[PDB]
Amino acid sequence: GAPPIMGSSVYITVELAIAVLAILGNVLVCWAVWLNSNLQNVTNYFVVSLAAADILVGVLAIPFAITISTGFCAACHGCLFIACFVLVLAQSSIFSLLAIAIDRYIAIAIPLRYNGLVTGTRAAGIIAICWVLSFAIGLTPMLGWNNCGQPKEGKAHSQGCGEGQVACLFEDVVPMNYMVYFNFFACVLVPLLLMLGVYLRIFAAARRQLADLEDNWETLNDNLKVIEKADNAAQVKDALTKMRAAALDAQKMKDFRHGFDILVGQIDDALKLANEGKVKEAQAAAEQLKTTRNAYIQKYLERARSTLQKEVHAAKSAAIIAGLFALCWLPLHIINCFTFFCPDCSHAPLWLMYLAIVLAHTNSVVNPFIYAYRIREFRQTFRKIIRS
Ligand SMILES: CC(C)CCC[C@@H](C)[C@H]1CC[C@H]2[C@H]3CC=C4C[C@@H](O)CC[C@]4(C)[C@@H]3CC[C@]12C
Ligand SMILES: CC(C)CCC[C@@H](C)[C@H]1CC[C@H]2[C@H]3CC=C4C[C@@H](O)CC[C@]4(C)[C@@H]3CC[C@]12C
Ligand SMILES: CC(C)CCC[C@@H](C)[C@H]1CC[C@H]2[C@H]3CC=C4C[C@@H](O)CC[C@]4(C)[C@@H]3CC[C@]12C
Ligand SMILES: CCCCCCCC/C=C\CCCCCCCC(=O)OC[C@H](O)CO
Ligand SMILES: Nc1nc(NCCc2ccc(O)cc2)nc2nc(-c3ccco3)nn12
Ligand SMILES: CCCCCCCC/C=C\CCCCCCCC(=O)O
Repeated sequence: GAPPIMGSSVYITVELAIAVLAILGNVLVCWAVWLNSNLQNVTNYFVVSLAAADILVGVLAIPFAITISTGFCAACHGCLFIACFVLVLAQSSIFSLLAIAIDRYIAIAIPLRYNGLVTGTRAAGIIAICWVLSFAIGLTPMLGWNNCGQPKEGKAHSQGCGEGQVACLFEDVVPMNYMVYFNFFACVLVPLLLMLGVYLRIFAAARRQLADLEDNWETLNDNLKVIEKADNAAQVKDALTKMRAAALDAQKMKDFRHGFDILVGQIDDALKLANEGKVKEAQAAAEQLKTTRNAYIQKYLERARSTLQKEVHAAKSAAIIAGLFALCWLPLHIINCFTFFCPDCSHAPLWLMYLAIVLAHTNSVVNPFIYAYRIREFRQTFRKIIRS
């Protein structure tokens, strides 16, 4: 048996390394948002919320993890706080991730109302509630759902703890049914599945809005080709009737309104010519539609197409952040599941336990790199602060 202090030294060094990067990179996220007013959205108030969570992983949770791993003697309820605080920060991150996803769904589904419905004063109120909830969920073991009432007292006498003290060890004070049923299933897993559903709807609503754009556009010019080589006023009538409905449908800030005002007006004129039975001047009236289409309607088709692609790109960035949360945190939860559901199994070896803790802490480093690579306003603000 190698002296514990040697493997301890690898663990502590790595933890300290991670804390440094967690703090630095996430202090940069918060500086960027404060400086650049382009970055002050309700979306970014939640990303600053989870940057705060990540900062406190490095300043508090990682120091707590280092000391919990020693088994130091302590009063059991003080042990519980050291051991559970990180669950507060984990829960806060889940709420922030959930909020961002809901915000990005509102953005894409009802852009009309978004600015009305979502505002930075209520966002701040939502964030405070979420932290309070996060202390409640994460510090529930201290309200009585703990193992303090039954100390492993042979382990306490071996390390020579004083009376009322335990050897502070996570799986000794925190019950595993809390961790698996209440923490993992209800408080982590259920919210993640909800996130998964929100993102599914977002990509669905963007995909079928693009289809509706391209449908209305193809409806516009096929009707035109029908008008073109028509026979009577009755068929010209139909293919402008389908154009105008498609115009009003596609319509749903000043040069855009012109473009359609001319378009439906041009249609409307060809319509009455058709009704009065003059076919070929109804045709001729309908092909300067072609002029308005090229000068106006397709710059609308294109910049609307350009904006949906930005919103999907922004929603895929947010999705990556949530996915990396799940990746970094699931192994620990899965190991607790084995520990709890299979008492016939050998406990996961100690080195794997610490690999899983280290991997969960690593999540506190990744997000700043995700912003810098994937959202240009963040990346250029990062550059501006760094060089200055
Ligand atoms: C705002 C920030 C800077 C303050 C951080 C407060 C932390 C470091 C404080 C608050 C509660 C503290 C202790 C709570 C009670 C106990 C039980 C005792 O037997 C050993 C010390 C121990 C385990 C704690 C030590 C650290 C402690 C956790
Ligand atoms: C990418 C992420 C989400 C998947 C992570 C899969 C990991 C966490 C899975 C894969 C294989 C797993 C277990 C394989 C079998 C053993 C031996 C058993 O006595 C304790 C659990 C233990 C030690 C494993 C626990 C963790 C386990 C390592
Ligand atoms: C990954 C997301 C989508 C769902 C999480 C699935 C979890 C709950 C699933 C995946 C693998 C599962 C089990 C793998 C095999 C065993 C050994 C058995 O003796 C007790 C159940 C146990 C220990 C697992 C229980 C929980 C289990 C870990
Ligand atoms: C805002 C920024 C401020 C930064 C804040 C720094 C965070 C505190 C660091 C580590 C806390 C862990 C300390 C707990 C270790 C206590 C050990 C102990 O209690 O020794 C008792 C002995 O074993 C017999 O009782
Ligand atoms: N099971 C567990 N253990 C620990 N630390 C104890 C690692 C260990 C496990 C067994 C042992 O005999 C000595 C040490 N931290 C832990 N953190 C979590 C956790 C936090 C959030 C989700 O899981 N689980 N967890
Ligand atoms: C920006 C400020 C960050 C504050 C971090 C403070 C650094 C402390 C580092 C690790 C503390 C580990 C304490 C060791 C536990 C006690 C040992 C024992 O009781 O046996």
